[PDB]
Amino acid sequence: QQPLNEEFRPEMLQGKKVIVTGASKGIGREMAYHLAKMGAHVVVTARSKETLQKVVSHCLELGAASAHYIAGTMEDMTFAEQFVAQAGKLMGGLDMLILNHITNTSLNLFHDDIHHVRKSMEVNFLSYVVLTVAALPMLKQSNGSIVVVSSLAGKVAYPMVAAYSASKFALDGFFSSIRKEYSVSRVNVSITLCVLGLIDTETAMKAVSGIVHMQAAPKEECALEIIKGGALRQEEVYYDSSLWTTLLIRNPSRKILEFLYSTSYN
Amino acid sequence: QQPLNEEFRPEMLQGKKVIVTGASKGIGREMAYHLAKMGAHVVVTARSKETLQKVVSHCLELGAASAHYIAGTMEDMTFAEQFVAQAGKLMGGLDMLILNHITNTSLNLFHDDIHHVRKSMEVNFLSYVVLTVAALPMLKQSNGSIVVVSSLAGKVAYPMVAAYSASKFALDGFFSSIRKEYSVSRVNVSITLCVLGLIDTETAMKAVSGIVHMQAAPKEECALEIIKGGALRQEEVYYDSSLWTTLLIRNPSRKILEFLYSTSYNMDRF
Amino acid sequence: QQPLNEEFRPEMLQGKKVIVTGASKGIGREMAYHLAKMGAHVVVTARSKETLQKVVSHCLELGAASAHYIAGTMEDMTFAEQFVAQAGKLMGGLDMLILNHITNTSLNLFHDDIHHVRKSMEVNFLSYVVLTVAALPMLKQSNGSIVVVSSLAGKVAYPMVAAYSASKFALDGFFSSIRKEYSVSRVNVSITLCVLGLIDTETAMKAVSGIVHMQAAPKEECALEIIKGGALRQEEVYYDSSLWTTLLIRNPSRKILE
Amino acid sequence: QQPLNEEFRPEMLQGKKVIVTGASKGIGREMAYHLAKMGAHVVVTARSKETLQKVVSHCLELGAASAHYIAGTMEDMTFAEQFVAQAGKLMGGLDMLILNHITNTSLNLFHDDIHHVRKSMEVNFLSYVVLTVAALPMLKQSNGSIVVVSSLAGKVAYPMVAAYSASKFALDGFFSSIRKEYSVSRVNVSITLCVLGLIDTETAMKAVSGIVHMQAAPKEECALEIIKGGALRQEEVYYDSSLWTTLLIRNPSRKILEFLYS
Ligand SMILES: NC(=O)C1=CN([C@@H]2O[C@H](COP(=O)(O)OP(=O)(O)OC[C@H]3O[C@@H](n4cnc5c(N)ncnc54)[C@H](OP(=O)(O)O)[C@@H]3O)[C@@H](O)[C@H]2O)C=CC1
Ligand SMILES: NC(=O)C1=CN([C@@H]2O[C@H](COP(=O)(O)OP(=O)(O)OC[C@H]3O[C@@H](n4cnc5c(N)ncnc54)[C@H](OP(=O)(O)O)[C@@H]3O)[C@@H](O)[C@H]2O)C=CC1
Ligand SMILES: NC(=O)C1=CN([C@@H]2O[C@H](COP(=O)(O)OP(=O)(O)OC[C@H]3O[C@@H](n4cnc5c(N)ncnc54)[C@H](OP(=O)(O)O)[C@@H]3O)[C@@H](O)[C@H]2O)C=CC1
Ligand SMILES: NC(=O)C1=CN([C@@H]2O[C@H](COP(=O)(O)OP(=O)(O)OC[C@H]3O[C@@H](n4cnc5c(N)ncnc54)[C@H](OP(=O)(O)O)[C@@H]3O)[C@@H](O)[C@H]2O)C=CC1
Ligand SMILES: O=C(N1CCC(c2cnc[nH]2)CC1)N1CCCc2ccccc21
Ligand SMILES: O=C(N1CCC(c2cnc[nH]2)CC1)N1CCCc2ccccc21
Ligand SMILES: O=C(N1CCC(c2cnc[nH]2)CC1)N1CCCc2ccccc21
Ligand SMILES: O=C(N1CCC(c2cnc[nH]2)CC1)N1CCCc2ccccc21
Repeated sequence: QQPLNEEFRPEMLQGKKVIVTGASKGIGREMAYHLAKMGAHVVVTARSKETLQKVVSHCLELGAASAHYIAGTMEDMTFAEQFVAQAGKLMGGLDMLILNHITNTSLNLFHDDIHHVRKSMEVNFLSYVVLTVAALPMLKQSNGSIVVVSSLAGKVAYPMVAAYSASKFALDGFFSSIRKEYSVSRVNVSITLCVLGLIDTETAMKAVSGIVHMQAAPKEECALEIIKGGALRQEEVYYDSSLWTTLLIRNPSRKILEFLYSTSYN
Repeated sequence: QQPLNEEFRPEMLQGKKVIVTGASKGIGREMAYHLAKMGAHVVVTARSKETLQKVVSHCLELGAASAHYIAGTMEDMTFAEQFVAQAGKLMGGLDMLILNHITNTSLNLFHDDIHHVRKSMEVNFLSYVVLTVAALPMLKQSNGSIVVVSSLAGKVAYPMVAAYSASKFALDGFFSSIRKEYSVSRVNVSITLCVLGLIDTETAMKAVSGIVHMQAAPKEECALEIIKGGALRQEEVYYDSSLWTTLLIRNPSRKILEFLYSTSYNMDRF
Repeated sequence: QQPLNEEFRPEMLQGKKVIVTGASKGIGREMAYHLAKMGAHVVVTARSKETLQKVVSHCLELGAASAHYIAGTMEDMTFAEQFVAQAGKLMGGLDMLILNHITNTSLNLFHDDIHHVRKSMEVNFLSYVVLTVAALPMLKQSNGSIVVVSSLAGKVAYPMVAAYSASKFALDGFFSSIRKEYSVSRVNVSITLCVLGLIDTETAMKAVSGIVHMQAAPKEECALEIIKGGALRQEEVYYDSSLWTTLLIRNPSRKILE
Repeated sequence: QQPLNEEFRPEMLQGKKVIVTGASKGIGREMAYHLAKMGAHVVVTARSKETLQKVVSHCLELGAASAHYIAGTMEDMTFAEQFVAQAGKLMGGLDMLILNHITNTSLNLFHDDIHHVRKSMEVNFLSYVVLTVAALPMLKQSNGSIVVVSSLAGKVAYPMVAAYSASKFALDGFFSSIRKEYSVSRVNVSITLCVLGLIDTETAMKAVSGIVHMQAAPKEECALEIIKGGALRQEEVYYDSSLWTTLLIRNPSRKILEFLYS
């Protein structure tokens, strides 16, 4: 996909119909707040209505054109399928789909917890695919954008996050493949893979305390960069405190192997 | 993990107890056959007893210490877990677990077929975790190996294989992560990820279109390279018809970042 | 340095005062011609004046704002220094200094030939530094550009071209270093390093015939790319017929370290 | 080239005939002392006649098989070629040529110091090619090694060190190209390009005093690591206070293109 070769302006999100999953707290909540100041229409989701309501309250206050919430579990594919239709109904269409939610996880050595491995695949990966299917028709109509929020754990290998790593790796695998398919089918829907480092969210901070020690980037700026990358139709976003990360994490060998062997099949 | 700074010898496998999954045809059958010539104890699986039967008979003719099949679907996690116990009880241990099977896949544009995405994750990824879990106590005992058969599509993106790539990518993320865990937990179980290009299997050959077919590597040499790599406790195995593809498949950047972030944690909790 | 975040328009060169070295044949000549159709002011150089006269006369025909030549050898450091002032006098200033000349080289195993090492260093590197110094005050006034023509042999190691590789490597070491200095000194003169693969020029084609089996990119498209990089104030320009080259050539580790 | 698939042992240098340039002070002096401890024959050179004699007397005390000095400037290409001939006569051959000297450099922005650019190139790079040419016949006879001491400034770009960087970059371009040439023409002479970060030499410590810098690595260990690399026939040696710095130094892309073009 070709990104919009121009500078980001907040006016790009004005009146834009956006979905934010995992938006009751952390990066999701921060993304909804950014989209509210921009005068966008937001539909937010998580399981907890109480925390979701509070987010909506601040969204309307901040100046969202409209702000709504729908609670449910991304463990349930029916909910996922329905939420998109419901969200679409409320905004009267869809421009951007931000897939951000993840199953609750902890830094632990993997032993025998297949239930968790399965849950991670269903919530962190499978549900993103169901949400993409439900939203693709509306996105085609608006020449919209799919925004996939991933991690450095979905580009390189880390211990204590095997089930998580696997789910995030699958997002790259799937989404990077449909991006190639959208190019050939001439489907004008952009796909942004967001590769994030450690962010100062309540959840991350509690999980990493004592176990891991490294700088945690601000969630406010993290969210803006995810929205920026999405609006500019960038294939990939890299966000982290360190700057070796950013530069080293890109894979030119991968892009050759992809391109210099793309035009080698009819 | 730290590998074996020795050259491969066919006797490294003599009398070794190996499970070969998806071994009734293609690369699996070839691995079973190679292990048979090496005089290994072999247990093979697929869903089809008819085809598994032919592989077993040929394995004994080729010189295997022993050869047995157990039929079932890796769609079923109860079969997967039981299969390992039974296989290991039959051989009186396990030194090598070769995870090769996949669900039937073809080249197509993704078309809202969530079922195919879920099946790919269950058969190609989850069944692999179930097998590993089930087999680790035995592999810890013999200071054994886990061999995970992957694809170029499990490292780089390609159209027509979304569901398939997602499962292959998921194998890299999970097994590469657990490998790092085995190093800190001092678990002497090697993990090998095999990155394969186009191989001349009846399945791959029916799937692909055009002159691309003549750029396929032999299944027999491929099966041998996987065995070799696995025996030498190598982290990754690259096998392609092209030398330039094997050079582009490496990721020194990833390996550096993995080493840099290794110092960022205190393991003294688990 | 910060490059121009816009698309290349031939207009960027209209009435711009440009020096092109080694402009009698090959890529240098092709650059003189491109700047001519773009309506630039060109002052060309090489040793052969009869060949240069042809170049100047064709530059005027193509639409140059003005076209002149000053013949000499870049072996003569006095010439190099004086040529810049003379060129700058003829145009009444300088916008772009394109450094393209090289001493004649061949594909040969190294044994003994110190002469060719010293000659390559003086002509392919030392003269470039003398011309830079001499053109610096003019370029600082115009917030101009320095364009350095290098090769793959100046980024990676090849046999048969040791003396030439050494000079090209030196060019990277030199110009990349002072570029950093210009940024910290707020010197708004840009530096463009051009890394070129094999190009179908007469001289290179004879040099590699029956020695190196490789496809050659065209000199016309090559020269244009050099001008674009310079005009767009890019730090580096990569140009070769192979695309495996173009992507692997950048060095994130060097950037991190920098 | 094929590096030695061996573990470095000090015994590898016992009775070897080694040249060390820039051996009156710094890293070069430390390499002489290390080679002395290893029981090697050493021929040292730099301009400082009095200091070189003191180094030689120390080398003899440390256990060198033999130790000699030849004072002169590497600006003089005649001295460079005449130095190898004499060094060869003093030891009765040559097993390793350690090219370590540089002309004196300070951290300064570039203005119009073409004298410093030309001098840096003559001393830091040209005398190295000249020394190489003279030593090659003896090195071909012993299947010997050429050890070229470079810097991080000879791989990446830093301000204040323009003339130095170019000369260091030139060494890489030349020696790496002759390394390909020797590998194909079957010349069993190894070429080690050493890439050093900041080292605690008086010259460098004085040179960076007015700027904020990383921890300087110890000269004694650096010198030994230059010898192990050379002794082991390694193409490149990286030495720095930081592992991070050393991991970032390797260029796997160039290694690939190099292959692609061969
Ligand atoms: N924070 C960091 O350091 C990093 C974060 N990331 C990525 O950023 C994203 C957001 O992470 P972060 O902001 O830290 O996460 P948070 O834990 O702060 O928020 C997660 C959100 O997902 C919701 N959620 C949890 N379980 C479910 C479920 N079963 N169904 C639906 N919604 C659910 C939560 O609400 P509720 O519990 O109410 O359902 C919450 O709104 C993730 O994709 C993560 O992988 C990547 C790298 C680093
Ligand atoms: N051929 C190629 O070009 C490449 C192959 N690979 C990898 O090598 C492996 C084998 O590929 P290849 O030899 O080509 O494949 P084949 O199709 O020849 O073999 C697949 C095997 O898996 C078995 N199988 C199928 N479905 C199931 C199931 N539900 N449960 C258990 N076993 C099952 C099949 O037997 P049955 O139908 O009786 O169950 C058969 O033995 C895979 O991991 C593949 O991804 C990777 C890259 C390229
Ligand atoms: N062609 C290729 O494949 C590649 C070319 N390059 C670079 O492109 C540049 C030009 O190459 P190309 O156009 O191919 O070469 P050409 O030999 O065709 O042109 C070289 C030019 O330099 C002039 N020149 C030669 N010697 C001297 C001298 N002693 N003093 C002054 N001028 C001199 C020549 O004219 P005269 O004899 O009249 O003085 C001629 O104008 C060089 O920097 C080269 O490294 C880089 C990579 C590959
Ligand atoms: N120190 C550091 O941080 C780093 C050092 N290096 C490399 O290590 C090498 C030496 O470093 P270092 O030991 O720090 O430098 P020093 O200044 O301590 O030593 C340089 C040596 O060269 C000699 N020398 C100076 N001028 C001449 C000349 N005209 N002709 C012949 N010999 C001369 C000096 O002795 P005398 O003055 O008596 O002639 C001296 O022994 C160089 O290759 C340098 O690039 C690379 C990276 C970092
Ligand atoms: O994204 C994470 N995680 C994994 C899951 C947890 C989480 C992520 N978002 C909310 N919780 C903790 C941090 N990463 C990626 C960036 C830093 C990190 C360092 C060590 C281990 C894991 C991680
Ligand atoms: O691993 C594969 N596959 C994917 C699925 C098919 C398959 C894999 N195993 C048996 N059949 C064909 C080859 N790869 C690797 C090389 C050939 C190929 C060409 C296009 C897309 C993907 C792939
Ligand atoms: O730049 C060159 N050269 C070296 C000098 C010669 C030359 C350059 N310009 C005129 N003649 C031939 C090409 N290179 C770099 C690009 C390809 C190449 C392949 C094999 C040998 C040398 C070279
Ligand atoms: O080798 C150097 N230099 C350049 C020449 C000087 C020198 C080196 N050895 C003796 N003197 C000072 C430091 N280096 C290498 C270490 C890092 C560095 C960072 C910024 C500038 C220069 C340098």
